[PDB]
Amino acid sequence: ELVMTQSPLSLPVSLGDQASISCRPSQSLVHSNGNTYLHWYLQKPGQSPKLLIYRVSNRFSGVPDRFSGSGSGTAFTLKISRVEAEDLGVYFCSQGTHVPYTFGGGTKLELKRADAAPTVSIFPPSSEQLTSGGASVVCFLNNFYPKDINVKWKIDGSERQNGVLNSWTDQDSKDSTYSMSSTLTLTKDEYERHNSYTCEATHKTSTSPIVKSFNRNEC
Amino acid sequence: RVQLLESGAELMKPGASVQISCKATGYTFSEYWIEWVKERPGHGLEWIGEILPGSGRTNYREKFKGKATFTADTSSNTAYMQLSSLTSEDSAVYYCTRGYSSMDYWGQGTSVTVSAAKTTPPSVYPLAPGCGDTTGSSVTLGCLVKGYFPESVTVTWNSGSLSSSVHTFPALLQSGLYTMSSSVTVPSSTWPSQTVTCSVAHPASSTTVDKKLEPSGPI
Ligand SMILES: C[C@@H](NC(NCC(O)O)Nc1ccc(CN)cc1)c1ccccc1
Repeated sequence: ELVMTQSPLSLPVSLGDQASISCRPSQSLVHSNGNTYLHWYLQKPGQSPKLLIYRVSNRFSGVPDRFSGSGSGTAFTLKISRVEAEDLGVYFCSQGTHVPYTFGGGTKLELKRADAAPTVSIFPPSSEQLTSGGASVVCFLNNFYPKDINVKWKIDGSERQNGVLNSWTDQDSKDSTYSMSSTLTLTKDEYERHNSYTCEATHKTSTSPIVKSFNRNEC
Repeated sequence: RVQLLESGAELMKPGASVQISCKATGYTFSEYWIEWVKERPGHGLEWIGEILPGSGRTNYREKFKGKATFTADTSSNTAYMQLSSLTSEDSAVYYCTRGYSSMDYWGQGTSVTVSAAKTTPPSVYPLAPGCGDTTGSSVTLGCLVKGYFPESVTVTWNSGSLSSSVHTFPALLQSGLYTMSSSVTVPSSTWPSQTVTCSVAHPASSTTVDKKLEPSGPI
C-alpha cells in the first residue's frame, strides 16, 4: 500500500534554524474528489500525535505560523521557518487518500550539539545475580552525540548478538546528549564457560570502536 | 473542545480480548469517523481502521480484519475497538482519533500490555566496578532492575542524586517481563568512600529495594 518515505529520520537543528522534512509517498495522493490528503503530525514524547498540516498546505487550527507545508506528486515538505523548543519531536506525514491510511516512519527533530563520544562502562554479572543462575553483562554508553551508536558484544573475541537488549534514553535536556545501556544476558553456565567480555561502541566520533572489556577471572 | 477520552491501561493475558473505549465529546459524533491507530515502539503509527458512528460503515486495515472489531454507540458517543487473541505483538499504545479528511483529534492513547506474568517485584542488581581496576576521577555506578511486572518502577539514587548525574534507561519488555537500568556517575573522590544506594520502587507490588553500591571486586 501507500508507503510514506520521510527523510531524514533524524533532524538535528539549533533552535531558530529553519527545518525541512521531506515526505515521499510511493504514489500520488490526489483523490478522485481532486483533494490531496497529505497531512503532517507531530508527536511529542509522552503525548499523542497532533495534526499540524492537512491537505498538503493547510495549517490546522492553533498550529504555529512557522509551520507550512508544500509539495505535490510524490514530494511533500514540511517546513519550520525557525525551529522553537516546542517543535521538538517526531514528525509524521500521512496520506488519508487511500485505505489504509499510512504514516511515514517519523523524523525526530532534536537539538544539534558537538559530536560527543560515549563514556563506556562495562559491568560483569553481580554475585547477587549469579547466585540465581542468571548473568547480565551491562554496558552503559553515556553522553554521546549523535544518537546513532552501534554496540557489539564479543565473548572471547567472537561477536555475540543474542541476549542483547539496548535501551536509549531520550535526548538530554541539559547537554543534548544521548545515553544507552546494552545488557548482555546469559545463563550463569554460559557466562561461566568464558573469560573475556567486551562491549564495543561504534559511533561517528571514532574510526574504530571504543572497546570496554573485563576478564571474568580478574573479576 | 473536541476531546476523545480512551479507557485506561490494560494488562491482558495472551489469548484474551480487550475492548478499548473512546469517549468523543465536543462535537457531533455521528458526523465524523473514529480511527484506530497502533503505535508500538519501532513500529511508527500503524492504522487499524475506522468506523463511522451511526452508519456502521467501517474500514479495516486488511491484516486487522479478523482481529480488530470496531463498534460505536451514538447514544453514549463512545466508540470501541475489540482486539481478540492477544499476543505479545499487540502490546502497544492504541489511539482513537476523530477522522474526516485527516485525523484531526486524537485520544490520549490506551496502552495494552500482553503478558502471562504474575505481579513480579524486580530483582535489583548493583553495578559497580571491580575486576582490579583503578577508578578515573569519576565513577559510573548503576542498578539493573530486572524481571519485574508490570510497569513501572522508579529508581532513585541517594534520594537526590538526579542532581543530575543519572540516566534512567526506559524499560524493555522481554518475554512478558520488564528490565530497566539506571546509571549514576559520581567522583571517585566520593565513591566508595561514601554510600551510594539505588532505591527501586515497584508500586504495583508494594515493593521498594535499596541496594548499596559496593566494589564488585578488588579496585
Ligand atoms: C469523508 C472522508 N471519508 C472517510 N471514509 C469514507 C469511506 O471509506 O467509506 N474517512 C476518512 C478518510 C481519510 C482520513 C484521513 N487521514 C480519515 C477519515 C473522505 C472522503 C473522500 C475523500 C477523502 C476523505
